[PDB]
Amino acid sequence: PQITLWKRPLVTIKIGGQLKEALLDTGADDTVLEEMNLPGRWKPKMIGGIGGFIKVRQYDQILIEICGHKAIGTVLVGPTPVNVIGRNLLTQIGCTLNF
Amino acid sequence: PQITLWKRPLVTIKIGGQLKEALLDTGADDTVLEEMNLPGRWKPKMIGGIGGFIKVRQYDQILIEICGHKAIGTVLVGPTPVNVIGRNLLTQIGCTLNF
Ligand SMILES: CC(C)CN(C[C@@H](O)[C@H](Cc1ccccc1)NC(=O)O[C@H]1CO[C@H]2OCC[C@H]21)S(=O)(=O)c1ccc(N)cc1
Repeated sequence: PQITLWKRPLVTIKIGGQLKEALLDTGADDTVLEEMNLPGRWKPKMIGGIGGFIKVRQYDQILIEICGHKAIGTVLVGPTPVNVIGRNLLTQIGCTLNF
Repeated sequence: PQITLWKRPLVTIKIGGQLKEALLDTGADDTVLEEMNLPGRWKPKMIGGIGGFIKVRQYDQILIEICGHKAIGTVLVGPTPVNVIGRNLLTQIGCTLNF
C-alpha cells in the first residue's frame, strides 16, 4: 500500500503470536517494541535518541508479520514509549520513501 | 525519488542559507535540528523522544529545502542526536511510505 504521513504511520504487526500496533519508522535503525516476555536468549543493549538512552533486550531472528508481509530479524525489547518498526525490518517488506 | 532503507535515509537540506545533512524520519512528528544559528524569532519548548524530554527553540514558518523540495514550517533546534526531518515537513514535500 501507500501510507501518507498526515498522521503517525501506525500498522498492526504480529510477533510471538500476539498482535500489536507499531510505527513504520524510517528514522529507527532497528525495531524496538514495548516490554514483552519473549522466549529465548537475548543480549543487553542501549539505544539512544532524543532525550538520551534506554536499556533494551536484543532478540535475534524474531519473526514479525507487518500488514501480511513477513520478516525475520532483530527485535529490541524495552521501556520504549512507542513500538517502532525500524529499517532492519522495513527493508524486508519492500518499504520505500517516495516523493 | 524513491529511497530504499538499507542505509539511513540521509539527505542534504538547505536552511537559513546553509547546507546540512538530515534524516528523513517518519517516526518523528516534528523536525528537530542540532544547535545552529537561525534568523527569526523563537520560543522555548519541550519535545520528548525515546530517552526523555529536551529543551528546544521553536522557530515557526521557516523556509527549508529538502532534496530540492521546498517546505515552510516549524523547526525545533536543540540537542538532538541527529538532524531529523519529521512528518510536519515530510507531508509538505509529498513524502509517502510504500510497500
Ligand atoms: C531520533 C531518531 C534518530 C531515532 N529514533 C526514531 C524516531 O523516529 C523517534 C521515534 C519515537 C516516536 C515517538 C516517541 C519516541 C520515539 N521519533 C522522535 O524522537 O520524534 C520526536 C520529534 O518529533 C516528535 O514526534 C515523536 C517523538 C518526537 S529513536 O526512537 O530514538 C530510536 C533509536 C534507535 C532505534 N534502534 C530505534 C529507535
